[PDB]
Amino acid sequence: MIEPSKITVEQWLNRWLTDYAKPHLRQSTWESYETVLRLHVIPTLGSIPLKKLQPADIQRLYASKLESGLSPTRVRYIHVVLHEAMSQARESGLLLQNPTEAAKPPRHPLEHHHHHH
Repeated sequence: MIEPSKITVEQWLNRWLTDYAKPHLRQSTWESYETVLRLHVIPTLGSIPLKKLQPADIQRLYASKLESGLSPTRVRYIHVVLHEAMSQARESGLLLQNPTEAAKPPRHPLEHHHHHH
């Protein structure tokens, strides 16, 4: 038997966390960036491979969860944290392009990686 779906977003996420959640020295930031991310994107698009993840799905995530009663500003935050988190896979050479860049998301610049110890 071949185990279905071996490389997904959440597959990278849990592994990336296992490595990059180790103590580092730059800004004692909260776990908020992790919580909102995993809570929203994992049960939605996380079970999809990054090379198959469509920009439409990312757009749909923002829109459908807005319909779900999420505040525009907090969805706006989810937008950028998802962007720059996924960009780490881009710079990891496992992702050819950020699907976020081809999507139609709310306009907001990146506050950038506020990490954690």
